[PDB]
Amino acid sequence: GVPTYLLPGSGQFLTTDDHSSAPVLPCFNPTPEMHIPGQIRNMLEMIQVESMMEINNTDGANGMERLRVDISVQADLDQLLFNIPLDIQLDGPLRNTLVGNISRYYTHWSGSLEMTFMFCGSFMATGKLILCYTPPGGSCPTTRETAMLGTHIVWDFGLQSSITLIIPWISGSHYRMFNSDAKSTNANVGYVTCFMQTNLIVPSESSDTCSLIGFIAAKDDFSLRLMRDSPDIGQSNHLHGAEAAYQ
Amino acid sequence: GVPTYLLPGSGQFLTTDDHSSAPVLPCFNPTPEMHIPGQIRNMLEMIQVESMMEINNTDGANGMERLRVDISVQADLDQLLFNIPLDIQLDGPLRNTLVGNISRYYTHWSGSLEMTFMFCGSFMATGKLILCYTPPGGSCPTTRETAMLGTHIVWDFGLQSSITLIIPWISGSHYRMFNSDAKSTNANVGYVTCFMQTNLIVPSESSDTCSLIGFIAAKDDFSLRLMRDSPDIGQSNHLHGAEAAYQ
Amino acid sequence: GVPTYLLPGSGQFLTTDDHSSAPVLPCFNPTPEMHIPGQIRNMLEMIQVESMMEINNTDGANGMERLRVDISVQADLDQLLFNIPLDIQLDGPLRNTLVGNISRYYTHWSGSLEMTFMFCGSFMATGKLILCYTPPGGSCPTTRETAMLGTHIVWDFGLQSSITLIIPWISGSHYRMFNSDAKSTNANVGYVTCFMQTNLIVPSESSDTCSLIGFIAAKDDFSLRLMRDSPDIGQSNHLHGAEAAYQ
Amino acid sequence: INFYKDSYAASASKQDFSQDPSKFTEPVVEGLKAGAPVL
Amino acid sequence: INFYKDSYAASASKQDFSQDPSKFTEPVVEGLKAGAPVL
Amino acid sequence: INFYKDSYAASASKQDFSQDPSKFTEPVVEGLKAGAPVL
Amino acid sequence: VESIIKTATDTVKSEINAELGVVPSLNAVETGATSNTEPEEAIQTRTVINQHGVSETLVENFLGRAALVSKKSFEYKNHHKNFFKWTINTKSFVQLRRKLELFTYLRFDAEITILTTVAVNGLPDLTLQAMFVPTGALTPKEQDSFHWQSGSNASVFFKISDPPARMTIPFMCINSAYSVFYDGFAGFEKNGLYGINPADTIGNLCVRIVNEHQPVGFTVTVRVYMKPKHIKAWAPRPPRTMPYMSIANANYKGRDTAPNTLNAIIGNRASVTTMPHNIVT
Amino acid sequence: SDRVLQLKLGNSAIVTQEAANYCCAYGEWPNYLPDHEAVAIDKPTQPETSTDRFYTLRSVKWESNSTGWWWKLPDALNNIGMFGQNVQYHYLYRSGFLIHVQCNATKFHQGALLVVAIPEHQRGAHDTTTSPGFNDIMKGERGGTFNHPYVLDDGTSIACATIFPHQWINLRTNNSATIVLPWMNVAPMDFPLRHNQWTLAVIPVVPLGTRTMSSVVPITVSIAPMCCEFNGLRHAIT
Ligand SMILES: CCCCCCCCCC(=O)O
Repeated sequence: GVPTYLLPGSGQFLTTDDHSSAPVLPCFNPTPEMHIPGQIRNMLEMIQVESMMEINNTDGANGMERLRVDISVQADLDQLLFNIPLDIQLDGPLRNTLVGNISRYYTHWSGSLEMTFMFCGSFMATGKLILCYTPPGGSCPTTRETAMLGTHIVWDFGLQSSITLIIPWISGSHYRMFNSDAKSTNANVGYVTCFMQTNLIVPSESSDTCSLIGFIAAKDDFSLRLMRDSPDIGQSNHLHGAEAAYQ
Repeated sequence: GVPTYLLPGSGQFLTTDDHSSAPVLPCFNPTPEMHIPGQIRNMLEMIQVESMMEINNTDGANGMERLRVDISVQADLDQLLFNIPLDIQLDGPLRNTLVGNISRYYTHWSGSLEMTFMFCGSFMATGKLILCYTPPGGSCPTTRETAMLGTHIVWDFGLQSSITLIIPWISGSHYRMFNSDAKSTNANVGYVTCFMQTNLIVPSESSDTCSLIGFIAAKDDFSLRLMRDSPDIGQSNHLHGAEAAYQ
Repeated sequence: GVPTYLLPGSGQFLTTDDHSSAPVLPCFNPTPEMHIPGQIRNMLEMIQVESMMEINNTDGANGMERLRVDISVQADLDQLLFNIPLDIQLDGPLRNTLVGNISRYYTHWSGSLEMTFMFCGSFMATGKLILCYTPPGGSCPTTRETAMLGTHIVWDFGLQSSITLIIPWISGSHYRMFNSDAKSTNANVGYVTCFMQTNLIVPSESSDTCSLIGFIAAKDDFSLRLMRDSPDIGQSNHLHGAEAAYQ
Repeated sequence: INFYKDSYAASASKQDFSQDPSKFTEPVVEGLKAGAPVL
Repeated sequence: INFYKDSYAASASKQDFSQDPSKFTEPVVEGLKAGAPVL
Repeated sequence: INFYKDSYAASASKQDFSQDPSKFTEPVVEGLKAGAPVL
Repeated sequence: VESIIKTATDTVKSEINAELGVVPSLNAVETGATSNTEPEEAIQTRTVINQHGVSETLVENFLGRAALVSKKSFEYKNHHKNFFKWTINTKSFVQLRRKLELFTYLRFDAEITILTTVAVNGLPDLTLQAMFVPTGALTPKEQDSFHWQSGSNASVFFKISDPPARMTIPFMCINSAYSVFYDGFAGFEKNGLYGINPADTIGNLCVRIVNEHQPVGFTVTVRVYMKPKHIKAWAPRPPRTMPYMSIANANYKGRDTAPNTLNAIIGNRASVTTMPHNIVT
Repeated sequence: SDRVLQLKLGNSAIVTQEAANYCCAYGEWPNYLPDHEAVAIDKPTQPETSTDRFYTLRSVKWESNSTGWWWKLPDALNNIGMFGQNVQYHYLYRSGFLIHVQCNATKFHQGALLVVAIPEHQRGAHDTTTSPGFNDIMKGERGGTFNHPYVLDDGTSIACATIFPHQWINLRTNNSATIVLPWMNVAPMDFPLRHNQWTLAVIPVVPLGTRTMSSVVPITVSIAPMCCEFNGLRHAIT
């Protein structure tokens, strides 16, 4: 026979192993394949679709009210309207999005993100806003004069209802980590803030409070690594009917 | 030597495995092969032979009486004569047939079936019948006007004694399952009903009650999958003589 | 299947074995390589860099004072200034050097060594010294007339501040061993001694005591064999925080 | 690949796709034509 | 190399790098040009 | 021979005999000639 | 539109832009298309040759992991009397379930691994039998019934001292793919079960200890893991947010308090201008 | 240019002067069942114009506190016109769908509706382990209403619903949404009375609002089956 010897690792069951194994039903002929719409081959395809950010995650906002940010006609100038924590590992507005949910099944990420906002006020409502992305290092800006120094886009409401703010991949290291320490140098992405560039201006018969819906998605320069179990689901008991499957 | 490692599954005994194994009698010379009539290579060959359906599976019908359906001269018009449950998993007229018995050693099936009926009345007896196959979805038809809307064949008694009703494979899915729930959408085949198209008419000296023998078989577009133990045989004790084999 | 048989050694875990093993993270894409200054591929590259010998390893000399040898203006002739034990296995001036530290992770060595001395007196100070390497066999020389018979270099202080004494590989056997018995014929390298060739002579305003810094390194004809754990580090308890890694 | 010297020791032979149902379905001396009256 | 006779017994197939994100990101009948107004 | 699909699973690579001690021993901008006075 | 992608896309350097009629940063979310604004059009970029791989997100790898699908403990002693029956399903353990539910349809073969452990109420090296009983077949009623003779059903015999048993179940749906979700009823009448496609019915896994009972009792636990392979997936879906309630449906209730409460999926912050983990220097 | 559109099928046509291009689900287009994917062997009936045409359902009113509406296909049309008759007389059916959702207001109104076509939208019930019943699912032409649109009545989320074929009706921008749906199933054909391939959901993510004269603002749905095929003829399960 062939002289052999067993190596360490012999007999183990590694859940991520990749080997062939005995077919339970020999000569089984699987059902012929049929074309089906919407085939997905890489999860990166899914995270490139923009989904709604829960920006209004505040007490008093219930259900869908949490998915839109209301802006009103201002009495003062250069007013701060809202900011968005760029936390993906820690809970925040970006967590329950396609990019957020899928990324959380991984530990490392790299690539540009894009935030698109759709103005949902009336046709007669006008306005200009400034959306800013502030690379990490300091405290979140609270004045337009400061936020304006970072990456930004000045948005004019009009026929084209939506604007896109690109959050370019600006990192020292190739990848960032979904680390539990939000202030870690290998995790903090910076901030996104929104201020009035001019003001929301509407006529008497148009509503004076209008909503914005913010979306986010990854660009095709995105990449995820180190698969892990997602912190978004768990169980402490048997689900109803689980035990009955044995009866 | 060669460095190796054992994989999960090592040492197991899978009853459906396929490997070579040590010859008990080295240099043994098996008896030369001889041609023998009737070789069968695929079980599908066997189920294409038609066999008798036990249509008269009713109390009062004993033995062979259960294998024939008696039809009489009617006094009323468009009369329902009999119907046939197309149950193969559940007990019924089709269960103890070549196609039924062999199919029950499997779980999935696909293909057309054919039912042939031979009129066994006297030569002087005449008549026309209508055999109908009703695809699933509703209740079994009880009137000819309703049954007639499905797949059917109008049969005229004569020199050629038998008629064939094709039960074409009409299914949404590629295969159907021999599921214990007869009303399941993946199992119910529909119904077969038989009505007088005209009437059985015979002279005074011919018997006024005649028998039909119904047969069923699979066509060559048939296919079976997922082998399982048949529910048609079982034992709760040792057979006589089994233990004596050890004495 | 393939007939096989397990050999002695099967199932063992040899810390120096070399085999492939199951990847924990399938399809993982490591970070792209980037050029980084100072790549080292063979430890022999490291020991060719000269480092400071702790020649003044005496009571009363603290810290950096142990890394320099002070020489003074002499009143007598042909004076012995200092000697250097060539012990690498046993503690001594050569132990905490690049060549010494790395070599101690091995058991066998072969090759030439080089000792370089830099005179750090003032510019107005002059002098001539003689550095001698005495192959093994006898007692360390204590007079210049005796030391002078071995390998040596007469050093004249001047513009070029440093002199090199080559300790050529002179051994009967191909390699020597870092044996705990310093007087063993397979370990003792001999001695290095330093005497005044003339005298250290300085003017009134120059300091009358000057320091020398001695360095040592291996040449490229060096070679080390038989890896072993270094005697230079050890632990008798858990390090602070080690157990906390489990909390 | 059978490493034993006796061929009967080999693994199963699941490659015989030949069939002839007619020896069971049409064992009649005279072939029956498609739609032509059998009798 | 799969030594079993049934192909479905083989190890995983991690070599399909084909993608078409547009079926999810741009399922619009009229292609949207780079900087040209979408509407 | 690595039978795993990921190259990082392979056995050790003990064949890189390239060296350049000078990056540590002679990192001086001007090469020092054999016997010529260094200064 | 389809193409082979092995690494993340590169970035090309971009210059200043001041063109009338060209507004790449403006979009119309109403069309249903995701913004096509490129980084190069939003800001001035440099050239970057991106070598980052994308293989770890291949669907085959994402779903290609052995996950727990069944766990059952029973007493092995003189009398579940030394055996059990499990109606196969992939909805009992939430980690695997949530991942499979990120897709509408899935086609794959399944590698099954069976791990057995024992504890005394030394340890005996028992022999177990796991028999696959397909739909419509009879299931065993006793540790010793005739059913275990397994004349046609596939059975695997393994010892507790051997590595976990393993075998592959082929893609066996009567359709071209399994229906992870099914917006319909399993029968022709109106009382059938909703959300359960009959087509995806596998059957029962019957496991018994082959050995007759010992003088003392033991607790035996059988864990079954499943790893999909040769995967094809269609129509991705919104990830589950509310805790699961039943293996038979998508019923929901939500946690008692955020996060993942029916009223609020994301935890609250003081206001829309409050930055949670603000860097204080 | 991509704001005006005319859809014409059979004896029906629809025009909109405020469209937002239109969506072709997963970049596909409806088509008849090819011979290499067919299963049922009986010759199918392809009625064409009598079934492949626009059927307009009863409208619904968009109110300040509306939670959203849904219609399942083919259920919503299983009892309408010749499409309904073919569905009742045949065990099997197959078809794509052209969906057109309509809603207009004034330049003084604001509001945004997510119009999404969800494949296999299996509903969940709220705060109970009992599965939804037949009458909770089969609403027919009237359609249903969302109880908790925030989680799409299935424990997931509307925030990520954009992963499905969709468009939006943002009053300030457009007054209609159009989605073309191809046959979506794991089988080439299906029994129309017990399974719904698609669910059309219309949800007001941004509520209807204005300070001008209040008027009833309806939302109307028009659906045209496409490339209809039917097999397994018998009596009607009317
Ligand atoms: C442990 C045997 C698993 C067989 C394959 C089951 C596929 C279930 C797919 C689903 O509906 O989520």
